Amino acid sequence: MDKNELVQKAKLAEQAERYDDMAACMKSVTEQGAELSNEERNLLSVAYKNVVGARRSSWRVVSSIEQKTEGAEKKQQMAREYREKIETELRDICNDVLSLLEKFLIPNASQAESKVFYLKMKGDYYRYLAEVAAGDDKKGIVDQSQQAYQEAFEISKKEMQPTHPIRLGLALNFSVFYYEILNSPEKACSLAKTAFDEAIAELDTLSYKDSTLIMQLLRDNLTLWTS
Amino acid sequence: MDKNELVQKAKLAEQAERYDDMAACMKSVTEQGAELSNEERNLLSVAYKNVVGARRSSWRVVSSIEQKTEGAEKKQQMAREYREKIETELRDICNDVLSLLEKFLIPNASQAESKVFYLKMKGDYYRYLAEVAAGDDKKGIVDQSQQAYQEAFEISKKEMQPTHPIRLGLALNFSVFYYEILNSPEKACSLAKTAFDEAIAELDTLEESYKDSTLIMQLLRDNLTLWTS
Ligand SMILES: [Ca+2]
Ligand SMILES: [Ca+2]
Ligand SMILES: [Cl-]
Ligand SMILES: [Cl-]
Ligand SMILES: [Cl-]
Ligand SMILES: [Cl-]
Repeated sequence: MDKNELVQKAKLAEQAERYDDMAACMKSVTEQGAELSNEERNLLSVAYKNVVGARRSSWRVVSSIEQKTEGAEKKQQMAREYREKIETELRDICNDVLSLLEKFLIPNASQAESKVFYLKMKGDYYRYLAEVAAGDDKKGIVDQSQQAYQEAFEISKKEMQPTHPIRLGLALNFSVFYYEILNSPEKACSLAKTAFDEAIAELDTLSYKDSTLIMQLLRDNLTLWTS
Repeated sequence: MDKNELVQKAKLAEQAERYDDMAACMKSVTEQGAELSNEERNLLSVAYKNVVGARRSSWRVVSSIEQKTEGAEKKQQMAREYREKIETELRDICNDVLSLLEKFLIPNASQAESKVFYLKMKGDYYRYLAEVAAGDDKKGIVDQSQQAYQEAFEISKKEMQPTHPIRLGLALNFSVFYYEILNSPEKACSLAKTAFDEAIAELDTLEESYKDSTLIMQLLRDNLTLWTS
């Protein structure tokens, strides 16, 4: 399977909702070492989002059951063991994505748009590791997530317009990092509100649907977190 | 791996929407050789329905895309080879289930209700093989589906009330077999209509678990509406 063929396969897999197949294809395209097109970048992101997402969803159910059963040490041990099984799958997915980002995607990123996208992505996957991390390793994983988001944030602020969907998307995920991982709701609200207001101010420079959708998500989090 | 632990793992897997895991647990439960409870056979059924379902849905997308490629032999060979990969996964799942049905489930079925349930299931999984079958094998696959359903149909008419959810569910799936596999719309409609009408008549003449029965009745009528253009 050569590049164009692997991309058409990934697109078939997407249509079939066979996301592990989709991820395998785009991993192989990425490993050929050439900078990904915008289309290929999105295919990779969609694939791994769904692959990791399935495990995250499962983890939340099994972790919720574990702690909603007071006593009954046979059933709690089972849920704990199944959570751990799911965690191993999730960690290996995140480490595969994070290895692709270090080796290929971030160093080859020749546009600010691309570099911000991949650094945001690095922040996300370290955040998914942080969701599942045990106390000892957690602080290091959380700092790795924060630094990836922060570098992405610096670059988008300098290079991209406030209405750009990748700049707005970064503000959404980084604000979520602050609220959910760092337990810093004031910082989360400040980041979200600033991104929203700066986008509102610069509505002259737009081209659209994605941008205003993310702005709505930002304000929804503000109202949720304010109450 | 004791029976009770495996059942609780299957329930965890179900909540996690990890249906391969769920099917593996219930496969192991079934292979211990003891007759399954109502709860256990439903867990087995739900697990495998979802496991095969994923591949069936994927097959319909990739098969459609293969037919939609008018003039592109490179993209069409790709779609065909991916369909074939999906088909082999699908057949292996169906044959797993059908093997559990022959070896353990149908032999140990001590009640008419469970006999009908497992024969319907046999009909379903041969029907899924029939959906994916090429001309050579298809006639034999289709006949095994029909014979499984037909035996289930006869036992259900003799032993169960018209409003029993298993009897109604059989009528639904058997009518779908006639419509989609044998292309016999008139037989599909008549089977589905008499099942609906006989259930409606039984509500007047005296039913316990309304919900499942009445839901299947709605699905029977929906098919009758769809199949009459
Ligand atoms: Ca998959
Ligand atoms: Ca699964
Ligand atoms: Cl897959
Ligand atoms: Cl998948
Ligand atoms: Cl699974
Ligand atoms: Cl699944």
